[PDB]
Amino acid sequence: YVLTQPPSVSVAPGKTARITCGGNNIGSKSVHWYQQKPGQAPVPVIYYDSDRPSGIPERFSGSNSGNTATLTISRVEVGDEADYYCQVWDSSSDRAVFGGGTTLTVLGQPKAAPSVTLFPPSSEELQANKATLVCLISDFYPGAVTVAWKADSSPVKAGVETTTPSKQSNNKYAASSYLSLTPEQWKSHRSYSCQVTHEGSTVEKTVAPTECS
Amino acid sequence: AQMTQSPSSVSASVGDRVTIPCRASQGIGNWLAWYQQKPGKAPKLLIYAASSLQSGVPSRFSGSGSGTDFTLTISSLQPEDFATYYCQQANSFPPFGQGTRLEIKRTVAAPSVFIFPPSDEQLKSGTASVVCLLNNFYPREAKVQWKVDNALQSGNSQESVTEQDSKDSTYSLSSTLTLSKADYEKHKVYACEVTHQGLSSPVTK
Amino acid sequence: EVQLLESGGGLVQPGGSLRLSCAASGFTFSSYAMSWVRQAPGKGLEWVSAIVGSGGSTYYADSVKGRFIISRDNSKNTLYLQMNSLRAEDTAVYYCAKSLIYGHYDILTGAYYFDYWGQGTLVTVSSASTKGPSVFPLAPSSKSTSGGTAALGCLVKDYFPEPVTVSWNSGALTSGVHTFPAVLQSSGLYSLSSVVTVPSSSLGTQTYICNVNHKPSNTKVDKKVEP
Amino acid sequence: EVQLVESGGGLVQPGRSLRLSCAASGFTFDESAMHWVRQAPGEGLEWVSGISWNSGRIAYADSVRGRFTISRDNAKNSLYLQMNSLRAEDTALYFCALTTSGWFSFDYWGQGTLVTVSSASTKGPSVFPLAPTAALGCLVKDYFPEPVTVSWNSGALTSGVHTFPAVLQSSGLYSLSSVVTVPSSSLGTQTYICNVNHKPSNTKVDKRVEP
Amino acid sequence: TNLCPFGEVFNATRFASVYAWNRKRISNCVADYSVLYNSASFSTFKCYGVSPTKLNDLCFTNVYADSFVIRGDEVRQIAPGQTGKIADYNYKLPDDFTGCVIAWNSNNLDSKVGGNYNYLYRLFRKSNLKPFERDISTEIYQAGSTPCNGVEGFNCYFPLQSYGFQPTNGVGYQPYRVVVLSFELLHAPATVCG
Ligand SMILES: *[C@@H]1O[C@H](CO)[C@@H](O)[C@H](O)[C@H]1NC(C)=O
Repeated sequence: YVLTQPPSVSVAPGKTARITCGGNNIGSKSVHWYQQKPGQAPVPVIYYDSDRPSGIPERFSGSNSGNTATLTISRVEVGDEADYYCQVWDSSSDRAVFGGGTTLTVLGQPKAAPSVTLFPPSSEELQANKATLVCLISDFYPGAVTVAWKADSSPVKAGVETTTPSKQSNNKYAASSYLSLTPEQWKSHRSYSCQVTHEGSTVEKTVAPTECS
Repeated sequence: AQMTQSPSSVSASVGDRVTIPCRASQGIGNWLAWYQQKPGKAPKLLIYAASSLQSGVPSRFSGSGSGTDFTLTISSLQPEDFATYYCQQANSFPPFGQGTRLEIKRTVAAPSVFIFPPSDEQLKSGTASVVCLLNNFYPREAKVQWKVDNALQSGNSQESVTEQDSKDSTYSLSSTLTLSKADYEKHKVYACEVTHQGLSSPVTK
Repeated sequence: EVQLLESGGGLVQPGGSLRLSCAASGFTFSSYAMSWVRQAPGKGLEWVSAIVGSGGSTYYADSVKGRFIISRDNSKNTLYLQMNSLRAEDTAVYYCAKSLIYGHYDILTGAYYFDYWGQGTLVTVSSASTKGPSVFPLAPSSKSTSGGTAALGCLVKDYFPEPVTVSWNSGALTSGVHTFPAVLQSSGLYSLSSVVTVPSSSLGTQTYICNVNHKPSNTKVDKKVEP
Repeated sequence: EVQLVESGGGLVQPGRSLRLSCAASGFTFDESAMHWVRQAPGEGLEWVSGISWNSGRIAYADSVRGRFTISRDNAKNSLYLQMNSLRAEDTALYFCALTTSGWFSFDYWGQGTLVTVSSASTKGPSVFPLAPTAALGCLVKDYFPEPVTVSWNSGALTSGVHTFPAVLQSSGLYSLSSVVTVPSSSLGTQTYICNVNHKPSNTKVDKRVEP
Repeated sequence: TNLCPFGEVFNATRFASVYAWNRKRISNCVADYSVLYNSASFSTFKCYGVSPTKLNDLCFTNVYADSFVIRGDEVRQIAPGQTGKIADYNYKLPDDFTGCVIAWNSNNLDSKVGGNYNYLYRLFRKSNLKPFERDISTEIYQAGSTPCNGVEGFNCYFPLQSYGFQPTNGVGYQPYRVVVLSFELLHAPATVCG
């Protein structure tokens, strides 16, 4: 048995969001909808067509008829950013078939400015004959991160690792960048700079090889 | 054996928002009815399943409560709402009990007590009856205790009270003492003592 | 319109039999449980008995087990109450009533609310013969009432059966008069009193007679209440 | 309250076996069926196996039949999954799913346990403090595989703490950073220590941040 | 051309227990399922194969109507390929099921203050029922190796168990009446339709 879901659905706040789960003669089976918020275990919002488990707000409704199921979310809030799966138990071969997920992105959400903080390598790391720059990003909620590194103005591209930005419970996303280099380079250039470009806005932090006694 | 309990009386004025509390035996859950009775007349289903307004019943009646504590509330009391109200567990037919009398509120007024000795003609028939009136008193609960030679009488008295007078919103009481002329010749300390709220001390006439 | 029409009430001696009837209309009778409820004078309602739509399960109040039988003819949309071995305390007004919900099969199983109610028949269990009352005054002596409030009256004693009608001057003295509810003495005879509060000064010098009227026995007494 | 716990997952190379255990508490385990569900990293959920309420009916997925063995024991409310001949594509997070009535849906889910299969070796993480109204943290460098647990003040602080997702470097090794934001008034008075926990290497390291 | 009794299977005064589910055979009918679907009183109305709109415009040889009363949360077990108490020991449906399953709450009729124990259900059994199999035997169940001779006690339980129906139970704990329709086709002139 094969199930079909739209890859992504976007609705404006306060409206009703509709997710469709296709299938051949799906009206002769029971469809269960699960939501999975990032970094969490899935929980059921509706099971057995339209029944609602305890604790689920009445904004969720479900319908099953013909060849398509339907999950309806009334008055879509911002805390509804999750992946939605439809499950059907095929009893002919005694198995359970899941969907493919359907991200629900809520429009609006005014753009935020990412916060960047850089940490100089510590002493014990220096005695380990290695140096790391830990340019760290903070809250923002467009999907875009571009990190550039400079050493006294000259761009540097050598052993730079950047993770893909990830969604946060607070919607605002998070990201990090790592720069590995030998202590010889770190005790040679007069300064280092990490900048993030964010829809034109450039936020940069500079650190110099200076330490107290 | 009764299954529900509500206060004997509640006092209210037209317009008022009235609530009647009801405590049920545990294990009734949802199955609680409210019934209205005017005197002598058949009772009327007001609310069922503890909160459902029965067909044809005015919306000012509403029922709420969970578990064992239920309550009937009358948002805007009309003059026709003065009656007796019962909360009734809707399984295994419990007895109704005294219910809750919904009566008119009024300033507390003490009764004008009167004492009346037996008749000449009735003493020719061989029996004597002594009548002690209690006229126009608001708080209906009252005590009347006959005293023969300064000893208290029991089981020889009969009372009957009128419904709240339409005009003056008061009650009246009569108490009758039964005595044979054989037992009526040890006499002449015959007193009626009324213990009433309107009186600072009990009154005897 | 649902209607429930009762008949069969009346006066019977201790030990006798009476059959009550509750003709039903305006609904599918055979689908509803029905019950008999009663109210003795000066007591509160009590369920006499009940029966599910089919007739196959019935309930009796403890005080009447073995003595009353409830039944129905679903053909005739009629409920019955066969009453045997009646006792004085069976004296009451008997109502019949219909269950709101339909479909009960066992009389102790389910929820039982009663939406429609009949008007009621009166059942009187007594071995008292029809008899007219006697009227006695209520001592309009001038002691203790030298002011504007004075109490007098009459006393309708030893009658059967009810009712008794009291007037004062053929309905001309309406304000201030309280006819009490009767009571059932231990003799099996009823008694009450009719008290009038009159300004003692004159308010009509001794112009007061109480017009007692006992229809069952054809008794009319106009008693004047003089000191 | 229903509370499902998973255990027994770690790092193993292809060919050998692994046993996963699930513990239940808060309901009637004697009358409920159990399921083992699988989720690949950054992918949709996939059903693996299911056992009924009395070990009468047992169902396996088409891609795991003949290699997996599900069992249950009602005496101590335990669910066991034995995995043999693990191929490469069995690295994922495993959930112990509960169904109240029937055995069609998954009414309650567990936290899951990560199972990784590869021809590699574990290596102890390296912990380095970061010298700081103010923000201070400690970095975990060159560990393998997930997960790494980071705690602050031995499990006391819950305000201002942020742990960032790990980064996969060119050598296949993993690194992350955790920070806390604190007022600068108590910079030189209050002591701050961060604790790491890497179960596959069985290493626990305590470090203190002080500039 | 007459209407056969869907009223004596849905509006019957007393329903049978789940371990002794009642079965009625329906034949020689013209059947209007529109009122059944539009009754707007059933908490559950689902079936497999034929669409819930096309029952009337399709002809069958004859129908079987099974009726019983179960717990609310257990209504989920009335479906092909299920497991549990009812699906294994009490009432089992075949995988290729065709009829329709209907279930509605009956708290006002089957629950009383104190406990309604008239409805039973099987709890202990050696194996699982075949599809559409009814077992009403009350022989003692032997769990241990001791061959107890009909005595209830150590390691020997009475297979049938009663359940208490309260007005204060949860919605999933309250009694539910279930009716299952099965349409079958054979070498017959298909008398049941309309
Ligand atoms: C059962 O009776 C009710 C009330 O008379 C009716 O509405 C319903 O249609 C009946 N059931 C069937 C299957 O006809």
